[PDB]
Amino acid sequence: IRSENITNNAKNILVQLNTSVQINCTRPSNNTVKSIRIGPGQAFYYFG
Amino acid sequence: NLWVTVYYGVPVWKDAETTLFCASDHNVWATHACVPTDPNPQEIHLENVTEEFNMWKNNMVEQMHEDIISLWDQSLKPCVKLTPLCVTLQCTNYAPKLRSMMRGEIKNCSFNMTTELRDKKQKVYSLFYRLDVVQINNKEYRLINCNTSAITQACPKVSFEPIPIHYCAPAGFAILKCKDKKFNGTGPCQNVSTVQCTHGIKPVVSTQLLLNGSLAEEEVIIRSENITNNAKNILVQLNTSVQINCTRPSNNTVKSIRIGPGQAFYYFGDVLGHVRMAHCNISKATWNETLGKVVKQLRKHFGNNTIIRFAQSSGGDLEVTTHSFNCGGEFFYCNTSGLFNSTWISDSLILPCWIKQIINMWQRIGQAMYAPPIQGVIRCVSNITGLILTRDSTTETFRPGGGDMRDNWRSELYKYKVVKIEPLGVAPTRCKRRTV
Amino acid sequence: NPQEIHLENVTEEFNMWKNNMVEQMHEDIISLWDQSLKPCVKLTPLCV
Amino acid sequence: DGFLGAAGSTMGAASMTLTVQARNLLSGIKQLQARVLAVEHYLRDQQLLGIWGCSGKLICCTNVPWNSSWSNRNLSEIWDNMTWLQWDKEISNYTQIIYGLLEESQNQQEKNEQDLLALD
Amino acid sequence: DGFLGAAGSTMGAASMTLTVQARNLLSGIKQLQARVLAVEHYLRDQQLLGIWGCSGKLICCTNVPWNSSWSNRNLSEIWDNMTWLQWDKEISNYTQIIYGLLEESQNQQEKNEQDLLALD
Amino acid sequence: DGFLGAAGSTMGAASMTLTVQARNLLSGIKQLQARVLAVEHYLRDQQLLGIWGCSGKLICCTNVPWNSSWSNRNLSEIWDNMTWLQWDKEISNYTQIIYGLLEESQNQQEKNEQDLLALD
Amino acid sequence: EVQLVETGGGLVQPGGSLKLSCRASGYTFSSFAMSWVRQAPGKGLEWVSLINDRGGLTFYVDSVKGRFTISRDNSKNTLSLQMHSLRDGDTAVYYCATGGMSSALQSSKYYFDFWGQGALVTV
Ligand SMILES: *[C@@H]1O[C@H](CO)[C@@H](O[C@@H]2O[C@H](CO)[C@@H](O[C@@H]3O[C@H](CO)[C@@H](O)[C@H](O[C@H]4O[C@H](CO)[C@@H](O)[C@H](O)[C@@H]4O)[C@@H]3O)[C@H](O)[C@H]2NC(C)=O)[C@H](O)[C@H]1NC(C)=O
Ligand SMILES: *[C@@H]1O[C@H](CO)[C@@H](O[C@@H]2O[C@H](CO)[C@@H](O)[C@H](O)[C@H]2NC(C)=O)[C@H](O)[C@H]1NC(C)=O
Ligand SMILES: *[C@@H]1O[C@H](CO)[C@@H](O)[C@H](O)[C@H]1NC(C)=O
Ligand SMILES: *[C@@H]1O[C@H](CO)[C@@H](O)[C@H](O)[C@H]1NC(C)=O
Ligand SMILES: *[C@@H]1O[C@H](CO)[C@@H](O)[C@H](O)[C@H]1NC(C)=O
Ligand SMILES: *[C@@H]1O[C@H](CO)[C@@H](O)[C@H](O)[C@H]1NC(C)=O
Ligand SMILES: *[C@@H]1O[C@H](CO)[C@@H](O)[C@H](O)[C@H]1NC(C)=O
Ligand SMILES: *[C@@H]1O[C@H](CO)[C@@H](O)[C@H](O)[C@H]1NC(C)=O
Ligand SMILES: *[C@@H]1O[C@H](CO)[C@@H](O)[C@H](O)[C@H]1NC(C)=O
Ligand SMILES: *[C@@H]1O[C@H](CO)[C@@H](O)[C@H](O)[C@H]1NC(C)=O
Ligand SMILES: *[C@@H]1O[C@H](CO)[C@@H](O)[C@H](O)[C@H]1NC(C)=O
Ligand SMILES: *[C@@H]1O[C@H](CO)[C@@H](O)[C@H](O)[C@H]1NC(C)=O
Ligand SMILES: *[C@@H]1O[C@H](CO)[C@@H](O)[C@H](O)[C@H]1NC(C)=O
Ligand SMILES: *[C@@H]1O[C@H](CO)[C@@H](O)[C@H](O)[C@H]1NC(C)=O
Ligand SMILES: *[C@@H]1O[C@H](CO)[C@@H](O)[C@H](O)[C@H]1NC(C)=O
Ligand SMILES: *[C@@H]1O[C@H](CO)[C@@H](O)[C@H](O)[C@H]1NC(C)=O
Ligand SMILES: *[C@@H]1O[C@H](CO)[C@@H](O)[C@H](O)[C@H]1NC(C)=O
Ligand SMILES: *[C@@H]1O[C@H](CO)[C@@H](O)[C@H](O)[C@H]1NC(C)=O
Ligand SMILES: *[C@@H]1O[C@H](CO)[C@@H](O)[C@H](O)[C@H]1NC(C)=O
Ligand SMILES: *[C@@H]1O[C@H](CO)[C@@H](O)[C@H](O)[C@H]1NC(C)=O
Ligand SMILES: *[C@@H]1O[C@H](CO)[C@@H](O)[C@H](O)[C@H]1NC(C)=O
Ligand SMILES: *[C@@H]1O[C@H](CO)[C@@H](O)[C@H](O)[C@H]1NC(C)=O
Ligand SMILES: *[C@@H]1O[C@H](CO)[C@@H](O)[C@H](O)[C@H]1NC(C)=O
Ligand SMILES: *[C@@H]1O[C@H](CO)[C@@H](O)[C@H](O)[C@H]1NC(C)=O
Ligand SMILES: *[C@@H]1O[C@H](CO)[C@@H](O)[C@H](O)[C@H]1NC(C)=O
Ligand SMILES: *[C@@H]1O[C@H](CO)[C@@H](O)[C@H](O)[C@H]1NC(C)=O
Ligand SMILES: *[C@@H]1O[C@H](CO)[C@@H](O)[C@H](O)[C@H]1NC(C)=O
Ligand SMILES: *[C@@H]1O[C@H](CO)[C@@H](O)[C@H](O)[C@H]1NC(C)=O
Ligand SMILES: *[C@@H]1O[C@H](CO)[C@@H](O)[C@H](O)[C@H]1NC(C)=O
Ligand SMILES: *[C@@H]1O[C@H](CO)[C@@H](O)[C@H](O)[C@H]1NC(C)=O
Repeated sequence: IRSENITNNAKNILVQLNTSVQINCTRPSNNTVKSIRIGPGQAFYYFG
Repeated sequence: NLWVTVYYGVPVWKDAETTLFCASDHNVWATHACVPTDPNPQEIHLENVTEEFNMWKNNMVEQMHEDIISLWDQSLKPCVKLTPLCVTLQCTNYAPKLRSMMRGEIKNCSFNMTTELRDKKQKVYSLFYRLDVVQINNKEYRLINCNTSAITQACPKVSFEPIPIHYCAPAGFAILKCKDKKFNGTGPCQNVSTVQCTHGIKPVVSTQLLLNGSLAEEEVIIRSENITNNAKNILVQLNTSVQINCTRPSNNTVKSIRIGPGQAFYYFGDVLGHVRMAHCNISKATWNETLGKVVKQLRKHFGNNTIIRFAQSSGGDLEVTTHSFNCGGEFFYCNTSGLFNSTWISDSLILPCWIKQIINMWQRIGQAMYAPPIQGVIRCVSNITGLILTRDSTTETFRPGGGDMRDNWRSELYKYKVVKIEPLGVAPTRCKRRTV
Repeated sequence: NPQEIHLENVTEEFNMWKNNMVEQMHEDIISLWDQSLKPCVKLTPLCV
Repeated sequence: DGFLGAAGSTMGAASMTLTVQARNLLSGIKQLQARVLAVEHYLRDQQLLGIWGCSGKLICCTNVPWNSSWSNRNLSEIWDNMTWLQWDKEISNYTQIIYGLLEESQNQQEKNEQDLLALD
Repeated sequence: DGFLGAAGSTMGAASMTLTVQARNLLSGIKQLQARVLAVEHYLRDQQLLGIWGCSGKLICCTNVPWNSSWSNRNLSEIWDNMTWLQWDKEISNYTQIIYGLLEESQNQQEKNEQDLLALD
Repeated sequence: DGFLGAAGSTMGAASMTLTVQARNLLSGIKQLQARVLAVEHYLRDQQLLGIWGCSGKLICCTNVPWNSSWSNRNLSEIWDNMTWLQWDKEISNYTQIIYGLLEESQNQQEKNEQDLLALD
Repeated sequence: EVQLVETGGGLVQPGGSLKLSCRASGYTFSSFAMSWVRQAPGKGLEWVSLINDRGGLTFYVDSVKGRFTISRDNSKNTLSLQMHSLRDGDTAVYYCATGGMSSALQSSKYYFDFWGQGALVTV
């Protein structure tokens, strides 16, 4: 546990773990991507 | 018996790649941050030195290439971006009556464009060449660049005439010049000399036929990275020049409008007199003799019992299929089919040309440039000093090929090599340091 | 506390009309002015 | 002759032009970087000559004996029948060995000089 | 050991590695400025050694006596029981005094050498 | 006095302040270029002193005789009744001649020293 | 092939001077060190002076250090010894010879490779 000042509540405390915790995020949607041109040499990609 | 003795200032060098300096004697090629040249440059002949050269690995070509691209963009950046020009145009043919080869090439287009004030619009009539205008489907058209990128207008005050650029080594480096007559681009040179700077090289931009370059010392020199490999280009340096004369024989008017505060658009106006086709005249006898010399030198690599045939370039973009050059501010695209049409077995030629205003140089995508029209009749007389050939069996077939600009600059830089000086070394000497 | 060292028995010739410091100061002022006012608001839709 | 004029000359003759090449060793961001690197190279060579105990000299004799394995040519053969380019190629593989020995020799010399000076 | 390996060693032992640190002293606009400043620092140190009459030497004896007020430790105590970091802190306040004396000493030496050379 | 304080003093008196000006010789792209050029100038002067056989010295005696055509003033007249600015103007046209002679003198000295060292 | 011929004066009185010059041919003069050796009429040989190949660096035997000057001109292929004072003990046959030194980049000599015929200097 590392801090510039433990007493001073305005400082953040950085806690370095000795073991890792595995975290698994998913975005379980088969999202389609479409695109259009918006000007010469420019195109916009959007969620379909 | 012998002791190690240290020497500093030893005339020894190694191959190196470094940054080079400019030297020179408003032009698009005139760099303000580029030092004046030495009025009396030095050249020191190196006796009994046989340096090995290899023009295909010469880093000076890439450096010159980058310098040309950067200078081009720096020079054309502070001009006018014609974003409100990418509009729908209503176009008809400029001359319905004309039955000449230039029929339908020039179109009379109408569009709204913009005015100084945001709240107003005007009606602009202008002429465009067919090559710059693509049909949408009095018909509706758009400019060819609208499907790729925004186009920047070149400043009318900027000239495109090539200015010779001299390259100079930074301190600690030297440039070695081959000077060996009939040197083919690789291998040892027997007449190597050291120079501080190169001679001036004009940044002439062309394809297939190399204009306003250097001539071979004694005979046509054919240089290639690999003759056997058909994927490599062949650079042929002529020993005599062929004079080529292009004209744009139309007294073209130039008009301009303002398009915003501090911005104006220049466009091709009325054509006075008759509408005529741009073209080059090349003498037939001179070309025939030059081509025969090229054939003889090719036979030296292919055999005395082979057949050498020249043919037209294969289909592709206009920028690579045909000859292309800057003449008086206009960008000409020609044909060359009448130059490379012959089978070789052991008074003037006229080449048609088209002029295009929407320019996409250096094979870049999305870097379109709008070349302003140049008022009046344009004539250019140039020297053809070298050719680019590609090779497609008893009969070998050759085509102009080209299109990669580094091949033109290599054709001038092949004689130079950059080396780094390594002045420190040791040798046996019968000399002991005084002891303590 | 900048230093100034008087030079005794020295008669230097000056010419204010050839003083390169004026051009240097001029360029510095122009460059600073443009750098300072560049990242602001371009009133292109005001020209109506 | 001028700069590198002696490049094709024998090792002996070229030693009389050491000052010419030396003068030509020192003589937009990429160009400034190139000048800075040229300065660093020059200083690295000067520092190396300093470490060996040569400092401001173009010809510097040392106390390191020739190994004879580095090159076994005759003294006259090397100085009269070879150029410096050929010599540099001939002993390229031993350059770092020689440099290491030169550094060690100077270190011992400096200590001996200091101890010689310490005698009252 | 290598670069700074002797940092924790006694002052005596570390004098045998002076060349290692020296070699490591010389070895996008902000990076170019950093290289330029490193070059200027190096040259300032070399100029200072030049002024003192040392030039291309790593160990240089002088004619300036030790004041005894700067440090009153025994010679063996300093060289055998201290590191260079401790020594640098111990005499930090006298660094400029010593440098001034060294400059003056060399100036007198140069004049005396010139006058000695002037004798026919 | 400080930097350039002796500029109006006689040539003799100003020789005692050579270290002061020397210290002040070394002491956004255009500013970086200016610093790089200042470094190159300094190194060119140091290289030139090296070639002449002076190296880290502010006063360096040589073996080149005075021609008497360059200046025919008395020795005391030059050192007691002139400033360095006046002297520099007085012999400006002979500067390169003198420099050339100095280079040649050192080259001969180096060869003679090498041959003297070669004697067993 | 290789030749060295001494030319000089004859009888000199004490307190005078005499210049003796050796002319060389058959070899590159500038490539070799030169020296003078003398033989008194009833004695053996002794070394007198040595000059290197360039001519800028010279050495003498102590007995003549303040009296004799040795010089050479490599364009004239000439070695000259200018002697002063010339005491009775200086009567001898003087010889010029090639060898005695080598300029660091040459193999060692430390011997006198080629001798002339000699000339007799009488005080
Ligand atoms: C190969 O080299 C030849 C030269 O050996 C070169 O031909 C030259 O081209 C330039 C540009 O096309 C010519 O210069 C023009 O000459 C006409 C003469 O009527 C002038 O009117 C032109 O002036 C216009 O441009 C000026 C700006 O520079 C304007 O201020 C002016 O008002 C005009 O708008 C211009 O000076 C030159 O005369 C020819 N030379 C010859 C001998 O014909 C050829 O183009 C080079 N080839 C390549 C591919 O670069
Ligand atoms: C250059 O001119 C040649 C003719 O000399 C063109 O080649 C012909 O093109 C047509 C198509 O338009 C083909 O049907 C012919 O077979 C081609 N050959 C001949 C001999 O006519 C060539 O296409 C022209 N270049 C460009 C870019 O159009
Ligand atoms: C870290 O350790 C030091 C030990 O001297 C201590 O003084 C300091 O307070 C500690 N800090 C924290 C955040 O634990
Ligand atoms: C730490 O924070 C407390 C907050 O009250 C403060 O009193 C103390 O002085 C701080 N210590 C330091 C070392 O800043
Ligand atoms: C998403 O849909 C495509 C449709 O071609 C399919 O090939 C792909 O496997 C689908 N992925 C998932 C995670 O359902
Ligand atoms: C210009 O804008 C007007 C707007 O009313 C339109 O009617 C006209 O057709 C436009 N011109 C062209 C050539 O499209
Ligand atoms: C539009 O650009 C694409 C390349 O992005 C090209 O393939 C297409 O042919 C262009 N359209 C026309 C009409 O040429
Ligand atoms: C080298 O080129 C020069 C011309 O500059 C010529 O006189 C000389 O004969 C050439 N030497 C060789 C070996 O080709
Ligand atoms: C073209 O070649 C001729 C010689 O035939 C020469 O006099 C002329 O200067 C050359 N022109 C250019 C631009 O190189
Ligand atoms: C060019 O080469 C041909 C080869 O036959 C030769 O006859 C002609 O004289 C050469 N021209 C020059 C200028 O060397
Ligand atoms: C160029 O000449 C060299 C001579 O060694 C030869 O090996 C090489 O194949 C030649 N290249 C061409 C393209 O003629
Ligand atoms: C040249 O190209 C041929 C193509 O078949 C290849 O076999 C050969 O190895 C190439 N030579 C070199 C030197 O790359
Ligand atoms: C083009 O027209 C203008 C009209 O003023 C005339 O002065 C000029 O001479 C004409 N040029 C040609 C080549 O007809
Ligand atoms: C284009 O057509 C219109 C039709 O009214 C005509 O007025 C105009 O002059 C034409 N453009 C040119 C350049 O003649
Ligand atoms: C090109 O123009 C020149 C006059 O400048 C003329 O002598 C030459 O014959 C012309 N070339 C052709 C192929 O007509
Ligand atoms: C000219 O071209 C013809 C082919 O049309 C060819 O037979 C003749 O040999 C050529 N002349 C020369 C001198 O090359
Ligand atoms: C063609 O014949 C000539 C003899 O006239 C000969 O020197 C040359 O090498 C031959 N070329 C080939 C490719 O065999
Ligand atoms: C090429 O030559 C043929 C005759 O073999 C001729 O019919 C043709 O018109 C020439 N030109 C082109 C471009 O093919
Ligand atoms: C080149 O080599 C020859 C060999 O005979 C020699 O005579 C000549 O002096 C040398 N020239 C140089 C090294 O400049
Ligand atoms: C020569 O080098 C070898 C290593 O390659 C070494 O063992 C030998 O001792 C060296 N000779 C001398 C005299 O140092
Ligand atoms: C080197 O010297 C030896 C004598 O030690 C001799 O036998 C040999 O031939 C010489 N070699 C050369 C190239 O001079
Ligand atoms: C250096 O070592 C390499 C090892 O492959 C060898 O090929 C080369 O000939 C060596 N060079 C010398 C000068 O010993
Ligand atoms: C560290 O200090 C100990 C003290 O006993 C000493 O023996 C050891 O050699 C030192 N190691 C260093 C300076 O690396
Ligand atoms: C030691 O320093 C003091 C000033 O702190 C000075 O007065 C004294 O003279 C110095 N001792 C010697 C021997 O110079
Ligand atoms: C220093 O030397 C003195 C004798 O002059 C001695 O009394 C003292 O103990 C020594 N101190 C140390 C740390 O060696
Ligand atoms: C340097 O002077 C300061 C004055 O406050 C003092 O605190 C410090 O201990 C001194 N250091 C030494 C090494 O004398
Ligand atoms: C200025 O010149 C006068 C001449 O009388 C001299 O006395 C004085 O010391 C000089 N001052 C300087 C050089 O600072
Ligand atoms: C003095 O200079 C002249 C040339 O201006 C020169 O001829 C003369 O020999 C020089 N005097 C001496 C002693 O070198
Ligand atoms: C210079 O010395 C000469 C004597 O050699 C003397 O006559 C002359 O007056 C002196 N000039 C000066 C300015 O001292
Ligand atoms: C240098 O030479 C120029 C030649 O015009 C002359 O005017 C000037 O006075 C000379 N200066 C000196 C110090 O000789």
